[PDB]
Amino acid sequence: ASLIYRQLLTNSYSVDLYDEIEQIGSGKTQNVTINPGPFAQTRYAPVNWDHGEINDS
Amino acid sequence: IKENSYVYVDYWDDSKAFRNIVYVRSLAANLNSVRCTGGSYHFSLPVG
Repeated sequence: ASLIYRQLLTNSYSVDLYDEIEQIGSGKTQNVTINPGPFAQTRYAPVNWDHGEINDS
Repeated sequence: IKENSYVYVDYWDDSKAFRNIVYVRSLAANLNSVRCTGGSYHFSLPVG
């Protein structure tokens, strides 16, 4: 019964087929690789509030 | 219209630069000053 190990080693190539099968079976996702470089947050502006355009006559 | 008065001109365009004016941090510009002159008007008067 020693030939079990010999047979498994010799026939091990079929695991490539098994890998292809499980690859086809598995669902897939992916990445949108993130950007670095938010090193400078930006404020709005120097903003001053005032009454609008008065309509004089 | 006098020194007291202002005059407004609304303007717009379908170019990229103007279409991108939705949010603004600062908008500066310099213009050429121009002269506005007034023509003549006959007051249509049914006598005199």
